[PDB]
Amino acid sequence: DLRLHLLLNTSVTCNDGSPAGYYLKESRGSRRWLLFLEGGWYCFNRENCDSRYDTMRRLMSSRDWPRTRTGTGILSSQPEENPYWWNANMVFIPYCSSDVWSGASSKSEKNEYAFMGALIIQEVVRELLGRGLSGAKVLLLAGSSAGGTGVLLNVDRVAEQLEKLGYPAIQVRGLADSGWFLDNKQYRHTDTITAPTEAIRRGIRYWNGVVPERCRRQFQEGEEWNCFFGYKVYPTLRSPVFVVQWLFDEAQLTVDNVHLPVQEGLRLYIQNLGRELRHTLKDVPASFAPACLSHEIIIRSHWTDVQVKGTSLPRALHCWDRSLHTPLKGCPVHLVDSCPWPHCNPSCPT
Ligand SMILES: CC(=O)NCCc1c[nH]c2ccc(F)cc12
Ligand SMILES: CC(=O)NCCc1c[nH]c2ccc(F)cc12
Ligand SMILES: *[C@@H]1O[C@H](CO)[C@@H](O)[C@H](O)[C@H]1NC(C)=O
Repeated sequence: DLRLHLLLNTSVTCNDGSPAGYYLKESRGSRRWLLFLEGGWYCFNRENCDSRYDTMRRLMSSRDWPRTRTGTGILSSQPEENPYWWNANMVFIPYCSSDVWSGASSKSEKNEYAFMGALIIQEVVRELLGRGLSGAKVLLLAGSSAGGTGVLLNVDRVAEQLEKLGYPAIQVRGLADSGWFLDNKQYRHTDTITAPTEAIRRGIRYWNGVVPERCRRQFQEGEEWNCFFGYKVYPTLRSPVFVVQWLFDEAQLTVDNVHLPVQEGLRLYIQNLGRELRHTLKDVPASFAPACLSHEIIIRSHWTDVQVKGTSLPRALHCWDRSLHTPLKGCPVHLVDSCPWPHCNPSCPT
């Protein structure tokens, strides 16, 4: 089990001003550290955040968090469940800032909520350095869904923080799961429920959201929403990043207004979505993109079962490690399906 630690700097807070925190399991015979960012949508105005506080409060507050959590999937310490990194030091960082891990604003006389996702990551890293992270050789920043986009927004900031603090030997890398979205034309179009790009644009202003500096300089003021889309922010990053994304991701289809007898118009829409996603990954050398309709993530216990071209995700991640010690015989790292319909890969989740 991973044990809860609330942040010693209690000014770094969840939405309601309670302290943020992290869950930790140490592995004293290991110099590898895995820091995982939880997901769970976001909120972008007072009324929408007030609703989230009533029925999704664990994503806005630490008041009700449990003392322990069990590590699963890539966070498991059992080699049978986690062939990749079972002996690593494991860290799970709860998502309680509702800002896609981008915020840097405190609760004040003008702000009903605090949005501190970017500062939470920095404070966790700072406090772990006194608990053994100072001895690491690799820090893998991973995350799923909103946490996967959070990896893209924050991995280079962690690298810069460790360099400025005096630890240039720690190699910082990223693993972004299910956070690589397209700002595409929707299948049907039209408050909250009526487009993601406009909700993110309003969110950034509400949260005082921050994006990586090279991407910010490309798109400039007012246009920072572009950096929340993987295919636009990825080329600006310097740390190595491995991208995991279903070709027919369920969250992508939901915001495209698709809810699964499929007739011709919808058939062509779904096929075009898969081809566009595959196209965005052509110049991403470390990636895993199966032709499945799914919302499942890499902290699930059966994450080892899916394969692309006969290679599982734990294997591809192992080959990525070897590559960062020119392709490797029988040890591939770029794995993108080419078949054009959900479940054309027989290994897709049931
Ligand atoms: C599903 C969707 O709306 N995707 C387009 C907006 C977007 C970009 N990165 C995200 C991370 C989490 C999230 F909830 C949304 C986003
Ligand atoms: C997932 C998501 O937010 N897609 C919508 C992006 C969008 C906003 N305005 C548009 C106008 C034309 C177009 F092709 C796309 C757009
Ligand atoms: C706590 O964190 C905030 C936000 O990063 C920082 O400004 C402040 O200096 C920190 N306090 C201490 C005592 O380290």
